[PDB]
Amino acid sequence: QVQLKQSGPGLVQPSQSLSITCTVSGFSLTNYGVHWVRQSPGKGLEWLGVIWSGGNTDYNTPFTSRLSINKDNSKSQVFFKMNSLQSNDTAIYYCARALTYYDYEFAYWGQGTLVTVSAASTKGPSVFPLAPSSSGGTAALGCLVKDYFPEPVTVSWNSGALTSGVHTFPAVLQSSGLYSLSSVVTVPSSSLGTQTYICNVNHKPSNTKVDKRVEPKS
Amino acid sequence: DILLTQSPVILSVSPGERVSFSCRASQSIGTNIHWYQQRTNGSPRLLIKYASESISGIPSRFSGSGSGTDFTLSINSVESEDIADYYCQQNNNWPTTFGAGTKLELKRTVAAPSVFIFPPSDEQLKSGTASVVCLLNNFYPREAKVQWKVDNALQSGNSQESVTEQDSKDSTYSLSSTLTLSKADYEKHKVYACEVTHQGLSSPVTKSFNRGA
Amino acid sequence: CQFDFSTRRLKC
Repeated sequence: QVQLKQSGPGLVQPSQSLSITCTVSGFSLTNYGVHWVRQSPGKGLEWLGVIWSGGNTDYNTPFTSRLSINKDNSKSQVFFKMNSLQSNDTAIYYCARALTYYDYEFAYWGQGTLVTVSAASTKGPSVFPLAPSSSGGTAALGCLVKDYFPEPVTVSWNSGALTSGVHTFPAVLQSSGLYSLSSVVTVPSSSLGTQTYICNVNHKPSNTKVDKRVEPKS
Repeated sequence: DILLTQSPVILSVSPGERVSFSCRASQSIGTNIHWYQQRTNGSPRLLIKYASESISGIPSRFSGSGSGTDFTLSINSVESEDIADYYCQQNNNWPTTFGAGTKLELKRTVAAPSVFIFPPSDEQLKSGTASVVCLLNNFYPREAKVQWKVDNALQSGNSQESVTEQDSKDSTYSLSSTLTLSKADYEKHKVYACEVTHQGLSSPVTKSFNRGA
Repeated sequence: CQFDFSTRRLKC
């Protein structure tokens, strides 16, 4: 199976440098070129550059001066680096592979790395329960994931086992400049005495991992 | 660079219907166009290559046509899972460039929200902030009003909303409204109410609690 | 329309 797995999301200060690692498997970097594409609110999808099988590189014109792509064939790693970051460089960065060695029809994508370009400092969130209260046999419950920077946090339930009826809402920016996010799930009210419910929260930029058990309040 | 123009920006259809996305190029690009799907929280997925060529693992209901400057991606019978954005890419001319995309939305029957309200936790109150949360669950269409009242005082400017994208299976939306106040203010009041207005309700539905039960 | 990180979807 062909896969591309990228390093985690990060905060970078203005004028500072960016570094992402793409690690591939199911093919060899000696046979395929790896492309870089970013996606931003302002500019949408932009192709940035490519490192070919033999090690040559092409950079999209506005990036020639502040972009370098490198790799280690034996380690199956591609190294993306961009200098002189400004605010509009905040985007999701992807690595990608084409169908054939020389082409640009991107059939395989990395999961994407969100890079936030900002002067602020990293902050890990607090996790608070949204406790079920005493809906025709259905109870709702959740977690409030509050006051973190930058994006993203991942949230899951019962270590990935519970997915049905889960809604994890988009994060919103509070006036404080810190993000906040809620995640809910509906379950049978009669399973509240039997099953445990835990939201698993991860804020990689601050290395904060929290498991919050959510229970009906006393 | 080649400018790719995608129209319209939003498409709204009912399941089973046929649907077409347009990609127009600023000059001839032969058949050098690829189409991508981006679902909620996903990476782009390659649907069609070189205008009309199929991709392994892609449902047969996806097809493309066109050449020169006018291109079309078609879904013959739309499914709810097709809810996503669709992008075109040209590669006749370096550098490869992408269109701005077209959003595909699905219609469905009206569905009233289920409404739940959650008091702040004792845990959060320790920090000196109180978050009151109102959940509107699995409803359609997206339009909804959430009005907050504290001891009959209409709240304004102190809440924030967030809405899920359409559910891939039942096409509904869900919404959270969070009312945020100081611990001080929270402790100075009793009745916390969330009033929900929506097309699927004959009357607004209010959920409320008294601080401290 | 604009790409939104939160959902990785276009917001109009």
